[PDB]
Amino acid sequence: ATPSQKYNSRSNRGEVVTSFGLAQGVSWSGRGGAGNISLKVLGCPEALTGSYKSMFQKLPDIREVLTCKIEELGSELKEHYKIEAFTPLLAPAQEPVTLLGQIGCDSNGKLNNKSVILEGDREHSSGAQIPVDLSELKEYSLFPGQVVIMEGINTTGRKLVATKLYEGVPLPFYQPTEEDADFEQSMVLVACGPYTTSDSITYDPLLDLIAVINHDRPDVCILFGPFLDAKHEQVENCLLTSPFEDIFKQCLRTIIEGTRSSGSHLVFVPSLRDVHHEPVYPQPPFSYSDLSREDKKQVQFVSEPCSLSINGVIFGLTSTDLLFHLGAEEISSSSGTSDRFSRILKHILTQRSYYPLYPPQEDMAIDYESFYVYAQLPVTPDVLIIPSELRYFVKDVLGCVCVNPGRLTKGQVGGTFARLYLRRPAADGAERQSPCIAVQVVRI
Amino acid sequence: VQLSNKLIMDIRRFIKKYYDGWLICEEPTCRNRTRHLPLQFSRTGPLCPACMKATLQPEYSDKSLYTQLCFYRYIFDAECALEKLTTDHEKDKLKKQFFTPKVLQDYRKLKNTAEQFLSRSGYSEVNLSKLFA
Ligand SMILES: [Zn+2]
Repeated sequence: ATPSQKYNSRSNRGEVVTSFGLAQGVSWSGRGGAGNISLKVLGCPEALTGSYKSMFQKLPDIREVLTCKIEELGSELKEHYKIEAFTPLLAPAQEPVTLLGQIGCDSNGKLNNKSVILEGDREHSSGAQIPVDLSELKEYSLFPGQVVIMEGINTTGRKLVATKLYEGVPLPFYQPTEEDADFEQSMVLVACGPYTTSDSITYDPLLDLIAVINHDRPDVCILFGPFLDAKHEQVENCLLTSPFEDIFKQCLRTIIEGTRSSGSHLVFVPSLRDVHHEPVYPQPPFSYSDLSREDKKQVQFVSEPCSLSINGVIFGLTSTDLLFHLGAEEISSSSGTSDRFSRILKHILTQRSYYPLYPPQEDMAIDYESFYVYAQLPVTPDVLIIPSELRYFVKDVLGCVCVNPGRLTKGQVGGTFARLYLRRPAADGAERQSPCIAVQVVRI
Repeated sequence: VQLSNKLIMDIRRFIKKYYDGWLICEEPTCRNRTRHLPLQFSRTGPLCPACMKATLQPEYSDKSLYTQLCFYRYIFDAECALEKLTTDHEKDKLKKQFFTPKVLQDYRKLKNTAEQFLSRSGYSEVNLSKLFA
């Protein structure tokens, strides 16, 4: 009765909340399943094929993963900046020297400029830690887990005073092939969970999302979690009469028989809030066997996170609220006129990983053994899809279009989804040319 | 359905607790509890950052997690619960009075709910390459 009343009582459906690129009207519509559509997994061994390996972490095994994460980025930045050599943290030096390490905190509280420490690599500093002083630094932006090269003075061997901080160097963009330049207009619709209001189980946001999909006739439909939110009050009260395993089947078949007429490809990517699935980051692709021959050609299961090439465009698909992972525990030197979401996006793009944060917050499980092999950037993705609880925004950072449509439903107030245009322009030109000219985030 | 669902929440809570990564100092005087894993390692393992002479130990060892999972598997494993009886007559009496094929199917459903987590992700797998090479 009272549940889902607020969702039905709103009458402000239709208006666009933000747009990026070129001005477009309301009649967004494509050819659907017509033409050639290429959805290929690219990068490392593809998005991990099996479920996983184990939940048993040998303590002396995470150290090698951390060492590789530090050393690869350090060596790449050394080659880029043409630095002669690095210096150990514990080696005193009156002359200015360059240090290689990772930013971290010396306590369990919120990181501040006074408590920033640098933890060195095992090859050079043998895993030492020294506090750093940022007073003599003009501009900086530091979060725990960031791998940078720090220029400074360390005279007493117990504190390093900054003089200059090197900027992160992102990996070069993907090189388009001649085959990718012969394709036509492509549409990518993106929606993120939850798909219901925070007090009802009618799944009406899912229903009218399916209706919007049917009316739009898009080409690709990327659906992020949580399809079954781990914070929904009825989930933890075990008041339901059906197992979440079966709740998964009805949620799947809802979209399956709702989007048959549209004919658009479906890419379902799980989220860490999926209570029914394995709580491991990265998360394996979903398992589902009740798929017909027609459905298998339209339904594709992709793990989380992953880098998927859609029509020759590398979309970075991740369900973690990485913006809230990073910006909530990051410090900066300028606060008057500075763009926050852009600097977190740049930091994400420059650290060459899907989750640079080390350590993470209290509640999220990561298995470090496969973190090194399934959470890195093969190439810099052309479009980033990063849902967040914060405000929706589409911005161009480092020549890359990052899209944050947010949640489809936000408690008792509606959220937003996004739709993106993509084509491949002429290969010749001024090098960088964003394939995704137009993005439009509209509230459901 | 409710029993399996509650088992699901309980096992999720346990696995998240394990992956929390809490470490405790072995020294009774220190009792240092930190979430950040230091890179200063001793022969036994990690070295406490508060006191310089001690070894940090995981708060929730893998043995505890495996024992808890085995306990959850065993409390709903009627197959090994029926063979534990020393007399076949009592086993048959208990099987034919309540352990109907539907009851056995429900017990096997709980056992398979546990076995889905116990099947691929594990601890019972021993890599020979790491052991020899
Ligand atoms: Zn101690």
